[PDB]
Amino acid sequence: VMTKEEQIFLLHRAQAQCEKRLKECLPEWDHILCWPLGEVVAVPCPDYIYDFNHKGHAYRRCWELVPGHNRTWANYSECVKFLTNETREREVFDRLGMIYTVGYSVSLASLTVAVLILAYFRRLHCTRNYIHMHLFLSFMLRAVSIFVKDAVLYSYAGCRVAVTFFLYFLATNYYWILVEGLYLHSLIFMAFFSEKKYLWGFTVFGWGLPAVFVAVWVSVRATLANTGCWDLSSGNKKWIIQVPILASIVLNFILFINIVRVLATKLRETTRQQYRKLLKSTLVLMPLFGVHYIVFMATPYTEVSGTLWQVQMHYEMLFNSFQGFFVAIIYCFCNGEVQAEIKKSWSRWTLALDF
Amino acid sequence: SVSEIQLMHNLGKHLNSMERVEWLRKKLQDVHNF
Amino acid sequence: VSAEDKAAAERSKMIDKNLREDGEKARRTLRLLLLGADNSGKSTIVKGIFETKFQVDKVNFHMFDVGRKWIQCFNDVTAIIFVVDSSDYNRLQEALNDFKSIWNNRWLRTISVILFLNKQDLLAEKVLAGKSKIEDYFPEFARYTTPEDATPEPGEDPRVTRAKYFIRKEFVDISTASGDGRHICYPHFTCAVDTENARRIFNDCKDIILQMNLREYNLV
Amino acid sequence: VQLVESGGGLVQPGGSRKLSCSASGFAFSSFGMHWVRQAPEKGLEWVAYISSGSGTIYYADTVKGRFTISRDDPKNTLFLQMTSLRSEDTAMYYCVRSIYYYGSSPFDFWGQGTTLTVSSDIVMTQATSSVPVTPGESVSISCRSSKSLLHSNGNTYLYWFLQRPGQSPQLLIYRMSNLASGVPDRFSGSGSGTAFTLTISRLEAEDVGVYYCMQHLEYPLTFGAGTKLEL
Amino acid sequence: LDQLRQEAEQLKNQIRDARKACADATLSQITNNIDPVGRIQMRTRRTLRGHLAKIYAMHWGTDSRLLVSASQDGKLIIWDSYTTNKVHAIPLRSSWVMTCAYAPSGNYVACGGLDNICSIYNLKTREGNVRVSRELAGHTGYLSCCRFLDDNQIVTSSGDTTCALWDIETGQQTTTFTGHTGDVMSLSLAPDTRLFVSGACDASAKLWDVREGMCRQTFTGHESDINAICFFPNGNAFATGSDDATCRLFDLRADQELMTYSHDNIICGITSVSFSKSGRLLLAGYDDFNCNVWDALKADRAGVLAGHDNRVSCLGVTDDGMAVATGSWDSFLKIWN
Amino acid sequence: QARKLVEQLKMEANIDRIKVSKAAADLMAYCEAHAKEDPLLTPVPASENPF
Ligand SMILES: *[C@@H]1O[C@H](CO)[C@@H](O[C@@H]2O[C@H](CO)[C@@H](O)[C@H](O)[C@H]2NC(C)=O)[C@H](O)[C@H]1NC(C)=O
Repeated sequence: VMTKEEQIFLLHRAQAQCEKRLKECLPEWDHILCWPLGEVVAVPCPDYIYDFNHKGHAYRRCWELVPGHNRTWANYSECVKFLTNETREREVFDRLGMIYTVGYSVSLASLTVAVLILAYFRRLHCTRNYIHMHLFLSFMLRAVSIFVKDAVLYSYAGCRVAVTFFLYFLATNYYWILVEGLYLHSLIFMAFFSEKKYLWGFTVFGWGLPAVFVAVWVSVRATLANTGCWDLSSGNKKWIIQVPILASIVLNFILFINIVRVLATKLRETTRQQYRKLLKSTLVLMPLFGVHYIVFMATPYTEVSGTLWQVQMHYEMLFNSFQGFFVAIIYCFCNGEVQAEIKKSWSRWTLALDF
Repeated sequence: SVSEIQLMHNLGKHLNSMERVEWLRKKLQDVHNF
Repeated sequence: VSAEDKAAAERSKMIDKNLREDGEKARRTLRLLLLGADNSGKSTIVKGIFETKFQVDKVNFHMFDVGRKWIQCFNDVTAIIFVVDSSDYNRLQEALNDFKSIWNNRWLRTISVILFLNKQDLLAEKVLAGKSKIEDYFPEFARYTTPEDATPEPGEDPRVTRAKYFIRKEFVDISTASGDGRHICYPHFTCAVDTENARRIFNDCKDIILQMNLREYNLV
Repeated sequence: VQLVESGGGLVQPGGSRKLSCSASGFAFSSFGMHWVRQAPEKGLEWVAYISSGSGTIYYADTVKGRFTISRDDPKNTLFLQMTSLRSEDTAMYYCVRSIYYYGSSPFDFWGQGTTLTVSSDIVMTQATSSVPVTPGESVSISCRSSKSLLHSNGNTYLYWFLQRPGQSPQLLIYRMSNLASGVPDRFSGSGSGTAFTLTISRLEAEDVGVYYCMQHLEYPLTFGAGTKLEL
Repeated sequence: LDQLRQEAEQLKNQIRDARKACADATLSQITNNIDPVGRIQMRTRRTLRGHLAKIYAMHWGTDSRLLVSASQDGKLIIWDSYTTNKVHAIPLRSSWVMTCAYAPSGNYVACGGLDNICSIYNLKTREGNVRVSRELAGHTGYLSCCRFLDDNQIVTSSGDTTCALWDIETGQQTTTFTGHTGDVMSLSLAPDTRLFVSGACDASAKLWDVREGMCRQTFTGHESDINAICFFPNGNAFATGSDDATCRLFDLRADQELMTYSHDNIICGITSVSFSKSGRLLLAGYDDFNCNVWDALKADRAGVLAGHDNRVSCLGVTDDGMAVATGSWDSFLKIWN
Repeated sequence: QARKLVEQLKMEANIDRIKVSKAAADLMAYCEAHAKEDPLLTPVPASENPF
């Protein structure tokens, strides 16, 4: 990182060196460059400015004055050719910030109600709903981690903890999303598979494994890159957290194809009436598997002003933040047994009103 | 790339380099004024 | 509390531990209810209550034969193996009526029936002899023809196949008259010598569990 | 129902010995076992206690730390390891079975003890150390307690044992009001808070010996002095 | 044979006419001027856990503190409901148990079901363990109910359309009761123990003299199977719960139905019925996962016991009327008061 | 057989019967007789209730 302090120091150093050279069209200082001695004078763009395109050059005319004014004329488009509109990049970032803030807000609100329903009703207490509760909690924690990391980074060990929780509770959600797909996979491809035994491994795998490579991240950051709040990439250190998450996305996609593939076979070995059923099954089953993640999982780090970056962030910040909303509705409120309990609970309360 | 992690690594870089950028814009503004 | 009551509570805790152990040991089994009538080989499918236990693919099945109030006892059972005799046609309508009664049974709305049609060898022999015609008992048979593209046979008589498919269709469309998809009739054939019956029951129970899971997930 | 006890013998002071009680005739695993000794000429004294499953174990402060009580349910045996024997540890030792659940009779069966010779607490007292009686008469034996043995659950924890000469104690009344099995209906018990009485109507032969009253509200289990009945 | 059928029809018509004239008024219009109960709000004071399958039968002991519970897991459990303790855990030989009973003395418990055998278990014996004392074989159908008369006399009802009286010491049928056309589903011994009533699947109830062995009366008011029968504490009436989704109170001195208990929203059958100590509250356990507290004199639902996640199978009362017990298919026994 | 059926019907017919009004009054009277001793109808004090 270069800063406003080192940058200013270099400029003054260049200016002082400029004066000494002058002490030895005439050269003059234009607050950036030292122009050298009826010709178009061309000079390389200043090499001590980090944000300047050093491949270009600045052009003058010998000095030529700007017509209609009393200011010297000079061309600097080449040096500033490869800059980016800071005000526009800030605007795009703010737009993305609002996209996920709304989405995680509704997703958090819905899943809080979903977890309580699966806990308050002992009728709905099976290995399936226990796995759902763990997933619903990982969604809520990931939403809360983003809020906490947002309120600390953008507003020391105090901020190193918020970033550490964010990278952990984010990894847990991507891994409990994987457990949902793995559970339904074995629930469809394993004959009478043991359910209580697997509940132990899923819970340790869903919450523990995320900590394994997040704890590795903290050790490396503290031993090699202990600077700032760790919120800035420090080279290839980011892949220790991201690569495991990107593995979760690919594997969940692989399982999603298998389930939809089998669901297609059954409807064929039982015609628009058959395609509508397969479409409905695929759509309800996508939010659980995070299928939308596969589109941009391989996207490298691209320019913030590029078109690929803009599509990625707007697409992902909308479908990542709203995934919790869909999962809470399709798999808690749209479950038949859940609705029966609400109706039975409502009927019992209705009987109480019958007093 | 995990978009959420990338957006933190990008927003940090933009806010971190904000100091240099604002300084240079004013200086580039004065160069043309000269 | 008193020392006597402390010892009593300790005894109750030991009893609770024993009950938990017994339940944990007994939770894994799958139950099945055997229904049928005489001259149907009902009790000659696998080799008070004539309960029997048999294992396939490391899965234990407990089949219960009783000898219709009491059916409520088998309300949370995996499946009902309803055996029928398709060799004698005079009582074939009685078997169809019994199948209708069991299929529409209020306590069995979610229990899939593994329907069995026994003594198909006798049925084929009767068809070949020609002494008795199913049309004499079911006139619609005379206006029935086997499906062209859905007759996988090992090389049997077309007449035998047509009659078998007619009886199977009568049973199946009694099953599907009103099922709502919550339970499925699984028809099969047995000749008192086909030892591949436990495999059929196991596959159908796996399918029933699969359908229950999919219904829980709304995939079906 | 048999509880045969082995051990005893001559022991030098400061040594150690192991007492055993083999049970045969009941579901040992469901019964809690007790040890009760008797000095050469004094009354009875509780020693130890082990509950079913070995979950709870208790000892007597007089012998706590040096005594150990264990049980082998598969072998149906009860063990009392003795350490640092004192001159006060010479006595006849008995093992007792007691199952605990609603409406049960603890201390139901005692056994023939073994003799050992070496070369605070709720207190119940018996004022009468000897009470001559005659056949056919009615005899009332009372024995009070330090505190009220009545409990919130409504049980008055008082037990009665009769020890005929050259014989083991046998239970007569449990919880101060309930008759035992095999005991003639002539015996009875009654009373109120801290005032406990045992009545015998139409006294007959084979009913001569020392009567001991015991409490079970809280450990240790303390015996009375012992009321001896003579002809 | 035709003459016999004509005589039978004439006798049935005579019975109907004679019992139709005795109906000067109706219990419903005789109890329209009384103080209605109100709301029988009963809370679950105890919940008994340990049964890991549907609870089918449960019977209180004579002391109103011990009770037996028989569930489809194949285990008879004796509960001390005061301290929710497990006094005994009795493993049954057959898990398809549909009835259980507690001897009045408390020394024995009876259980029966689909095996057509009423097993007797001695509780209060030396060796400190419950053991099988006597098994009562001879019934052709499944056992629906059973009740001790004393330490050596037990009446059972079977699905073979008969009821039997057994001497346990000899283990022999002293009397056989015949006349029911359908399966007999419940029996209730009279408070005096001289008589008992039984309801069957033929939608009829019959009163039987234990000593004589004949049918003193027969009742028919239902249009579906009668699943539960309970004697009124007075002993001069009874109540029957059927698949008709209604209960019906019959008398014995009048020989005809007196009351019917139904609700428009109630379409489920009546699994069980019992009476409070006063007999003023006919408590019924239905298949809709709750129990209704019918005013036996007004036939109105003055209360609901809604705490069971599945069908209520058994429903009994203590001998002192201090608590009620309900066992459901959710595998939990509950004490309400 | 029909003979046994007719015999049983005759036995059931040739019995004493009483008016249903009095029959129901018996149950009402007994309900009032045991009305004041059923805690399930009037809750007993919490101290007296075992549960
Ligand atoms: C850089 O982007 C900013 C906005 O992100 C531009 O300023 C805005 O321009 C729009 C019209 O294009 C106006 O409606 C806004 O009012 C402007 N914002 C402000 C704060 O003035 C700016 O012109 C861009 N600069 C370049 C060189 O492209």
